[PDB]
Amino acid sequence: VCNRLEQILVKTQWAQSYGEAENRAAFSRDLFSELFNIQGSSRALFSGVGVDDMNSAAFTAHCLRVTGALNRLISQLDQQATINADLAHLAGQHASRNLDASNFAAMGQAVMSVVPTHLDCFNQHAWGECYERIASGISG
Amino acid sequence: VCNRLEQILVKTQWAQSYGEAENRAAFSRDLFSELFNIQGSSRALFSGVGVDDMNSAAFTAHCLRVTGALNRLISQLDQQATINADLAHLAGQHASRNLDASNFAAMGQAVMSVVPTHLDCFNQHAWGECYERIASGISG
Amino acid sequence: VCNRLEQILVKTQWAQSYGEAENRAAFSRDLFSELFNIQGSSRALFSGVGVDDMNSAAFTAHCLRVTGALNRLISQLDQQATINADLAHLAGQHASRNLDASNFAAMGQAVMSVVPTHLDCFNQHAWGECYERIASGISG
Amino acid sequence: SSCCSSEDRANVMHNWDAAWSAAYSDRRVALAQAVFASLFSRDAAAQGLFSGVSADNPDSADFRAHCVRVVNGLDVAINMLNDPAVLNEQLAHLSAQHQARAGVAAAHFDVMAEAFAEVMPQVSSCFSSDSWNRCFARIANGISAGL
Amino acid sequence: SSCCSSEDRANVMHNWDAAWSAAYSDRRVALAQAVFASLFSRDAAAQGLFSGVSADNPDSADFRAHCVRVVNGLDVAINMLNDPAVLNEQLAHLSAQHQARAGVAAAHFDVMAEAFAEVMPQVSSCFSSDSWNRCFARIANGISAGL
Amino acid sequence: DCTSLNRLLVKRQWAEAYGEGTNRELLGNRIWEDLFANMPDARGLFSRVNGNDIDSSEFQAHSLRVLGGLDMCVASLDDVPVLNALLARLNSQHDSRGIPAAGYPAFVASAISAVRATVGARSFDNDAWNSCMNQIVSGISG
Amino acid sequence: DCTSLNRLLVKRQWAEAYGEGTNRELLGNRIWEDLFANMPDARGLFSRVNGNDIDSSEFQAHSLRVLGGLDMCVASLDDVPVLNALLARLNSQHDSRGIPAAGYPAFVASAISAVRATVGARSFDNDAWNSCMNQIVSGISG
Amino acid sequence: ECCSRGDAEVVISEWDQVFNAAMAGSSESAIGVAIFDVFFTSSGVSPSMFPGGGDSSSAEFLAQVSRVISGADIAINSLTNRATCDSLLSHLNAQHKAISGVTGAAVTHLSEAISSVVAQVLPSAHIDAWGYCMAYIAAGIGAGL
Amino acid sequence: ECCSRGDAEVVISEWDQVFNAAMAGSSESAIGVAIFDVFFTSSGVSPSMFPGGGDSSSAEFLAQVSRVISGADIAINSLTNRATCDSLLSHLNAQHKAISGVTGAAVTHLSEAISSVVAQVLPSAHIDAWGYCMAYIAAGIGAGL
Amino acid sequence: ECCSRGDAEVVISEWDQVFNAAMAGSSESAIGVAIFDVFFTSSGVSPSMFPGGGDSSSAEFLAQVSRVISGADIAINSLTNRATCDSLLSHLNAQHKAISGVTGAAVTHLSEAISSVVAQVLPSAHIDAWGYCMAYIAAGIGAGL
Ligand code: HEM
Ligand code: HEM
Ligand code: HEM
Ligand code: HEM
Ligand code: HEM
Ligand code: HEM
Ligand code: HEM
Ligand code: HEM
Ligand code: HEM
Ligand code: HEM
Ligand SMILES: [Ca+2]
Ligand SMILES: [Ca+2]
Ligand SMILES: [Ca+2]
Ligand SMILES: [Ca+2]
Ligand SMILES: [Ca+2]
Ligand SMILES: [Ca+2]
Ligand SMILES: [Ca+2]
Ligand SMILES: [Ca+2]
Ligand SMILES: [Ca+2]
Ligand SMILES: [Cl-]
Ligand SMILES: [Cl-]
Repeated sequence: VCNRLEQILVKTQWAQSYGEAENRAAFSRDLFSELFNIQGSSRALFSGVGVDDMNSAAFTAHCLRVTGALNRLISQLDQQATINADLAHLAGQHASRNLDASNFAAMGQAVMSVVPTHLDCFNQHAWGECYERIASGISG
Repeated sequence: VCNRLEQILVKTQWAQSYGEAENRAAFSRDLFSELFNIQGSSRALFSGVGVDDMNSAAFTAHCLRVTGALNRLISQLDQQATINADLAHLAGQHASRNLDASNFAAMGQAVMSVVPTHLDCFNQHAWGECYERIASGISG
Repeated sequence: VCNRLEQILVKTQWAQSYGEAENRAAFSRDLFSELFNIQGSSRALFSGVGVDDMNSAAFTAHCLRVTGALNRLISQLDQQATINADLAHLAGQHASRNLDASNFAAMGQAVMSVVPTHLDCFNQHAWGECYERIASGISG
Repeated sequence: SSCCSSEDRANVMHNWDAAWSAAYSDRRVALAQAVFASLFSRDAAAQGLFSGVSADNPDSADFRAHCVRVVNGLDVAINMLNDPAVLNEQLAHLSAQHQARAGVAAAHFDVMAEAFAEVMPQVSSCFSSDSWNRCFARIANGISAGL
Repeated sequence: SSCCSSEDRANVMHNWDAAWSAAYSDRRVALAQAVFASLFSRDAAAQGLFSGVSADNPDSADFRAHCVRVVNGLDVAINMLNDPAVLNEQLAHLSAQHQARAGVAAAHFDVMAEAFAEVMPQVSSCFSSDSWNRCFARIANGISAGL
Repeated sequence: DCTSLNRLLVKRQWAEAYGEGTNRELLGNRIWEDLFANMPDARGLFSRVNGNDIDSSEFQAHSLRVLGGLDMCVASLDDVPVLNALLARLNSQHDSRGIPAAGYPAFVASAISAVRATVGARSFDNDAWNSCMNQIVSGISG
Repeated sequence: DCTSLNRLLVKRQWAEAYGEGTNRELLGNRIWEDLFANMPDARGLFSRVNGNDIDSSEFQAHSLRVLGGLDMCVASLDDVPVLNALLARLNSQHDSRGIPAAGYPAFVASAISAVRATVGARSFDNDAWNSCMNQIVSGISG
Repeated sequence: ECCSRGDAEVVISEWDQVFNAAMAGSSESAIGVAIFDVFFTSSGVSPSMFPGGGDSSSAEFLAQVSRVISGADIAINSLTNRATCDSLLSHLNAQHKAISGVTGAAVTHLSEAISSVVAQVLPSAHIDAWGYCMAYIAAGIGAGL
Repeated sequence: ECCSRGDAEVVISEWDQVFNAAMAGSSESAIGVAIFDVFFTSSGVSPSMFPGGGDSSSAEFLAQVSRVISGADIAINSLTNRATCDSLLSHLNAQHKAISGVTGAAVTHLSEAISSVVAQVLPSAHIDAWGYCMAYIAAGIGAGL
Repeated sequence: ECCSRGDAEVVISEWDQVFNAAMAGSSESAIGVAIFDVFFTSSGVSPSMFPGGGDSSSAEFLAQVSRVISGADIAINSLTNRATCDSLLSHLNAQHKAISGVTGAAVTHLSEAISSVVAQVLPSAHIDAWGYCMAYIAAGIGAGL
C-alpha cells in the first residue's frame, strides 16, 4: 500500500501545501478543526492538550507536533525500514488512547479535506493509499 | 509665564505631535532616551521603573505615565486653579526624588528635542515658556 | 562654547536639514518669516533688502545670503582661526545696523524653530551652544 | 502526425519540472524503473537488449545508473524543447548512440512511448497527456530516425 | 549577559553610519580623543599603556593616528555585526593584538565601554543607548577574551 | 575529502545553479569561456562539436550534455555504487581522445567559478566543491 | 604627484565605493580575484588567513581589514603627518613576510580596477588614483 | 532580548534555506546523523542510550534521527510565537525527564551541534542568532535537568 | 479571548472618536464629571473620600477628574500591548491599595461608568468590547481589593 | 538661451556631486585654494590685494576662500530662478565695485577657474554648461568693471 509512484505525488503535494504554508500553526489547527467537525466525538480525546481552546498555546503545540509527524513520515515513505520503525514508535504513543477505526478514518478525511484546498492539483487515490499506510502503522 | 496665546501654540503643536503619534509608547520612550543622552546622570533616578531595559513593560509604562501627564497638563494650561492643583499633586510625587534644577532643564531640552521632529511648524519660545510653567510647578 | 562634539551634531543636523532641502529659497525665507513672527520689530531692519515683499527677488537673495553664511560658518566651526576671521568680517557687516541682544536671541529662536521641522532627530543643547558661538562672533 | 506546439512544450516542461527532484537521484530512478517494468511487460524480448546494464536485476546499481542516464537524457531533451536547433543536435547524438546498439529498432520507441504514457500520470500532478504524447513523439522520433 | 539582537545591530549600525564622516579623518579623531580623555579620567594608570603612541600629547599626529586605528577597528567590527562568522575572526585578530600589549586587561574594556557610552550620545543623533551597550559588549568581550 | 556535509552543500548549490532549465546555457557558457581562455589548446578537442563557435547549436548541445552529466553525478553523490557506475560510463566516453590530464583540474576550476558566479560568493564553500568535483573527475580522467 | 585636486577626487570616489558597509565585501572580492589571477604566487602569502577559499570567514576578515587600512589612509590623505604615522604602522605589519616588491604595483592595479568597476568608468581618473595609491604603497612596501 | 523576533526570523529563514524545496524530504537523515556525530564528540554521551545504539546503519536509530530533526524543525518554526514555542519545549522537557541520563549540559551540546552543522552546510549562517535561539531551545528542553 | 486585540482596537478607536481633534483638550472635564456622577450613583461611594470632596466647582476635584480621565486614557491606549498595560494597571493598583475604602466592586462601578458615559456621547459604541476591556482594566486596578 | 534652465540644472547637479554628503563641509578650503591658484596664474592679479595676502597658511585668506566658495554656491544654486540670481549677482557686483582693482577680465578669469577646477575633480563635468552659466555669473558680478 502506497507504492513508490504514489509517494512521489504525495511528497510533491505535501511540499506544495504544508511545505509552502505561510502560517503552519493555522494549517495545523485547521486539520483538527476539520477532524472535530467530521467526528464530534473525537474532540474529547484531546482533553490533555488544552482542546477546550483550540487557539491555546497547548493545543496549537499539539497540532504542530501532529503535522510535523506527518511531515517526517511522508519524508520517509520510500525508506521502508526507517518508516516502519517510526510508525511503531507512534503506535506506542497512541496505544493508551483507546482509539478505533472510525477515529483513523475521520483523520484521513480531515487530511484529505485540508490539503487540496492549498493546491492547484491533487490526486485523491495516491493520498488515500499513503494515508492508509500511515494510519495502519499507527493504529496497529 | 506661558500666556494665553503661547498656550494656543503649545496645545496645537502637542496635538500635532503626541496627539497624532501612531506609536505613543515609542514617542514616550524617545523622550527618555533623549533625556538620558542629554544628562547621563538622570538615568539612575529611574532605577525603580526598570530603566536598565528601556524596552521593558515597566519602563515603557513609566514613559507613558509621563507623556500622559504632559498631555493632561497642556490640556489645562488655560484653567489656572485646576492646573495649579494638579501641578501641586505632581510636585508631591517628585518631592522624595531629590531632583535639582539641572534635571528639570534637561527634561525641557528633551521635550523640545522630540516634539519638533514630529512637526512641520514649531515655536521655540512658546514651548520654553510653557515648559517652564510646568517644570516650576513640579519642582516647587 | 560649541565644543568639538557639539559641532558634530550641528554639522550633521544642518546637513540633513539645509543640506537636503529641495527648495533652499523657501527654507531661507521660512527662517526670516519665523524671525519676524517671533520679534515683529526686527522686520524694519531689513528695509534695504525689499522686505515689504518677502517673495521678492531682493528679499529672497538676502535670505539666501544669510543661510549661505550659516552654512559656511557651520563648515568651519572646527577651524578656530578661520571661523574667527570670518565671524569678524560678518561683525563688521552688521556693525552699522544697530542691533541688540534681543535681535540675536530672536534669530536663534528662528533657527531652532525651522531646523528641527526638517529632521527626525534634533539636539537642542548643541544647537543652542553653536548658535551662541556664531551670534557672539557677529554681535561683537 | 500531430505537432508539438509551443503550448504543448510549455505544458510538458511544466509537468516535468514540477515533478523533478533536483538534488537526489532516487525519484528519477523510481520513474525510469516503472517505465522499464512497463516496457518489459509489453515487449518481453526487449529486456535482452539491456543485458549490459543488469536489467535482470532492476534494483541493481548497474541498472539504476542506466535509469539515471535515460532520465537525464530525456531531461536534457525536454529542456531543449524551446530551442529546437539545439534539440536537433541532441537527438542526432542520441540517435547515433542507439544505432550503435544492435537490435534497437523504431518499434521499440512506440512501446517506450506507451510505457511513459502509463507512468507519467502516476508521478505528475495535473498531467497533460495530449501535450506529452505529441512532444514525446517529437523527441522519440528524433532518436529513432535511422533505425 | 544581554544579547546583541538583530534589532540592536540595526540600531547600532544606523547610529554609527549616520554619524560617520566617510572621506576625512577629523571627525573620527575627535570621537576617539573624547573617548580616551574619558578613559584616562576614569583610570589614570591606563594612560601609561599608550606611551608608544604619545598619549601624553593627545593632539599629536602620533596619538591622532592611533585614534584613527581604533575607530577604524571599531568601524570594521560594527560593519561585521550582520556577519558574525566574519566578526569572530576579526575579534580574534584584535584580541591577539591586545594580548601582545603588556598590561592590557579585561577590566580596561569595562572602562572603555563607559567612555564610549559617555561619548556616543554627544556625537550621534537619536542615539540608542541600550542597543549600543549590548553590541559594544559583544565586540569588546571578543577582544578581551584571553586577557 | 568530499564529506557528507560537503555533499549536502554541493547538492543544494548545484540545484540552485542548474535547477531551472532556462539559463542552463548561461552556466555552461561561463565554464567554456573560462576554460578556453585559460587553456586555449583544449578548444581543439571539441572540433567535432563546433567549439570555435561555442554559441553554435552543435556546441550548445555538447555543453548541455556536459552539464547533464555533472547533474547525474551530483544527484548521485550520496549513492556511491550508482555514482561509480555513472563515472565508469563517463570514463569510457572520455578515453582515447588525447585529453591531457591537466584538462581536468582546469575544468574543475572553471566549473566551480561558474557555480560560484551563479549562486553568489557569500554562501559559497570552495573546499566542498573542490573535494567533490575531484571525486568526480578522478573517476572520469584516464 | 598626488595633488590636492587628486586627493579630493580619490576621497570622494573612495567614499562612494566603500561608504556603505554592505558590499564592502564586494569591493574586496574584486581586488583579490583580480590580484590572484594576475599573480597566483601571491595567494601563498595569505595561507594563515585561508586564501584558498577567499570566501572563507578568515579571508573575508582579512579582506575587510585591508579595505579598512586603505580607508584610514584615504581619510588622512590631507593630513600628511597622520598619514605617515598610519603608513609607518602598516609598514611594520608587512615587513619580514617575504612579500615581493612586485606585489605592490599588482595590488594597486587590482584596487584601482575594483574602484573603477564600482563607481563607473565615465567619472574615473586613473592618474589621480595611481598617484595617490603609489604614495600609500611607497610607505608600506619594504 | 535573547532570541528576539528578528533573531528568530533569521534562524527560521536559514533553516528554510537548508531545507529548501530541493533538499527538504531527502536530506534530513544526513543532516541528523552529522548532528549526532558532532554531539557524541562534544558531549561524551554513550550512543548506547539511543534507539539502535546510535548506529546509522540501524533503522531504529535512523527513525530516532528523523524524530529529532523533526522536533527541532517544529521548535525552530515556532520561534516567533513564544507562547507556542514554550509549550513545545515543555512537552520535549517532559519527554526527556522520563529518560535516564539526559543532562542540561548534554542538551546544550546537542543544540550547539544543530547550530554548528547548519553553519557547515550554510557558511553564511548567522551564528549569533543561532546561538541565542538554540540556547532558548536548550533552556526549555533541559529545564530541571 | 476577553478583550482580544480586535476588541482593544475597537475600544481605542472609539475613545479616539470621543477625544478627536475637535474635542481633545477641551472636553475631558465634562466627560470626567459625568463619569463621576454615574459612579457615585451606582457605587454608593462617598464623594468626601475624593480631593475637593467630589465638588465639581472645586479645583482640587477638577484636577482629580483630569488625572482619572488621563489614567483611563493611558490604560486604554495601551490595550493592544498587554504586558505594558498590565504594568500600568499594577501601578494604579498600588496607588489604590494605599487609599482606604477602595473596593473591587467600586473599581468595577467606575470602569462601567466610563463605558456607559462613552456610549451616551457615542451612541454607536461597541458596548460589548467596552465591557470586556473595561473588565480587564477593573481586574488589574482592583486586584486584591 | 545661454545658461538655459537645463544648463543650470546640469551645473547645479555637478556642483552638488562635488559637494556631496561626504565632501560638503570638509573640502571647500581645498577646492577654493585650488580655484585661487588657477585664477592667480591666469589673471595676473596680485595676491596682495586679498585678505591675508593670498597666503593659504593665513586664516584671513582661508576665511576669504570660504566666503568666495560660499558666494559661488549661493549663485550656482539660484541659477534656475533667474530673477533671484540676478539680485544675488547685483549684490556681489556692488561689493566688487567698492574694491579697487577688480576688472571684468579678472572676474571672467575667476569664473573660469571655478569651471576648470570642477572639471579636474569631476572629469565628467559638462564643460559647455559650466562655460555658459559661469559666463552669466561673471557678466553679473563684473557689470561695469
Ligand atoms: C494517522 C495520523 C496521525 C499522526 C501522524 C499522529 C501524530 C501524533 C503525535 C506526533 C502525537 C504526539 C506524541 C507525543 O509526543 O506524545 C500524537 C498524540 C495524540 N494523538 Fe495522534 N496522530 C495521528 C492520528 C491520530 C488519530 C486518528 C487520533 C484520534 C482521533 C489521534 C489522537 C491522539 C491523541 C489523543 C494524542 C495524545 C494527546 C495528549 O498528549 O494528550 N491521533 N499524535
Ligand atoms: C516637568 C515634567 C515632568 C512631568 C510631567 C513628570 C511626570 C511624572 C509622572 C506622571 C510620574 C509618575 C507619578 C506616579 O504615578 O507615581 C513621574 C515619576 C517620576 N519622575 Fe517625573 N515628571 C516630570 C519631570 C521629571 C524630571 C525632570 C525628572 C528627573 C530628571 C523626573 C523624575 C521622576 C522620577 C524619578 C519618578 C519616579 C519613578 C518611580 O516611580 O520610581 N521627572 N513623573
Ligand atoms: C547670527 C546669525 C547671522 C548671520 C549668519 C547673518 C548673516 C548675514 C549676511 C551674510 C548678510 C549680508 C552681508 C552682505 O553681503 O552685505 C547679513 C546682512 C544683514 N543682517 Fe545678518 N546675520 C545674522 C544675524 C542677524 C540678526 C540677528 C539680525 C537682526 C535681527 C541681522 C540683520 C542684518 C541686516 C539688517 C543686514 C543688512 C541687510 C541690508 O543689506 O540692508 N542679522 N547678515
Ligand atoms: C526517448 C527515449 C529514450 C531516451 C531518452 C534514451 C536515452 C538513453 C541514454 C542517455 C543512454 C546511454 C547511452 C550511452 O551511454 O551510450 C541509452 C542507452 C541505451 N538505450 Fe536508450 N533511450 C530511449 C529509448 C530507448 C528504447 C526505446 C530502447 C529500446 C528498447 C533503448 C535501448 C537502449 C540500450 C540497449 C541502451 C544501452 C544500455 C547499455 O548501456 O548497455 N532506448 N538510452
Ligand atoms: C572595542 C575596543 C577597542 C578597539 C576596537 C581597539 C582597537 C585597537 C587597534 C585597531 C589597535 C592597533 C593595533 C596594532 O596596530 O597593533 C589598538 C592598539 C592598542 N590598544 Fe586598543 N582597542 C580597543 C580597546 C582597548 C582597551 C580597553 C585598551 C586598554 C586600556 C587598549 C589598549 C591598546 C594599546 C595599549 C594599544 C597599542 C597602542 C600602540 O600602538 O602603542 N585597547 N587597539
Ligand atoms: C566533471 C567533468 C566532466 C563531465 C561531467 C563531462 C561530461 C561529458 C559528457 C556527458 C559528454 C558526452 C558523452 C557522449 O555522449 O559521448 C562529454 C564529451 C566530451 N568531453 Fe567531457 N566532461 C567532463 C570533463 C571534460 C574535460 C576536462 C575535457 C577536456 C579538456 C572533456 C572533453 C570532452 C570531449 C572532447 C568530449 C567529446 C565531444 C564530442 O562528442 O566530440 N570533458 N563530456
Ligand atoms: C595599499 C595597500 C595595502 C593595504 C592598505 C594593506 C593593509 C593590510 C592590513 C590592514 C593588514 C592587517 C595587519 C594586521 O593587523 O596584522 C594586512 C595584512 C597583510 N597584508 Fe596587506 N595591505 C596592502 C597591500 C598588500 C600587498 C600588496 C600584499 C602582498 C602581495 C599584502 C600582504 C599582506 C599579508 C601577507 C598580510 C598578513 C596576513 C596575515 O594576517 O597572515 N598586503 N594588510
Ligand atoms: C536540542 C536538544 C534535543 C532535541 C531537539 C531532542 C529531541 C528529541 C525528540 C523530538 C525526541 C522524540 C520524542 C518522542 O517522540 O518520544 C527525542 C527522544 C530522545 N532523546 Fe532527545 N533531544 C535533544 C537532546 C537530547 C539529549 C542531550 C539526549 C541524551 C543525553 C537525548 C536523548 C533522547 C533519547 C534517549 C530519546 C528517546 C528515544 C526513545 O526512547 O524512543 N536527547 N529527543
Ligand atoms: C476604573 C477605575 C479607576 C481608575 C481608572 C482610577 C484612576 C485614578 C488615577 C489615575 C488616580 C491618580 C493617582 C495619582 O496620581 O496619585 C486615582 C486616584 C484616586 N482614586 Fe482612583 N481610579 C479608579 C477607581 C477608583 C475607585 C473605585 C475609587 C474609590 C472607591 C477611587 C479613589 C481614588 C482616590 C481617593 C484617589 C486619590 C486622590 C488623592 O489622594 O490625590 N478610584 N485614581
Ligand atoms: C566669479 C567671480 C567672483 C566671485 C564669485 C567672488 C566672490 C566674492 C565674495 C562672495 C566676496 C565676499 C564679499 C563680502 O562678504 O564682503 C568677495 C570679496 C572680495 N573679492 Fe571677489 N569674487 C569674484 C571675483 C573677484 C576678482 C576677479 C577679484 C580681484 C580682481 C576679487 C576680489 C575680491 C576682494 C579683494 C574681496 C574683498 C575682501 C575683503 O575686503 O574682505 N573678486 N568676492
Ligand atoms: Ca484554494
Ligand atoms: Ca520630522
Ligand atoms: Ca517635519
Ligand atoms: Ca539516494
Ligand atoms: Ca583633515
Ligand atoms: Ca547558436
Ligand atoms: Ca571509449
Ligand atoms: Ca564564507
Ligand atoms: Ca613586523
Ligand atoms: Cl520521491
Ligand atoms: Cl566634524
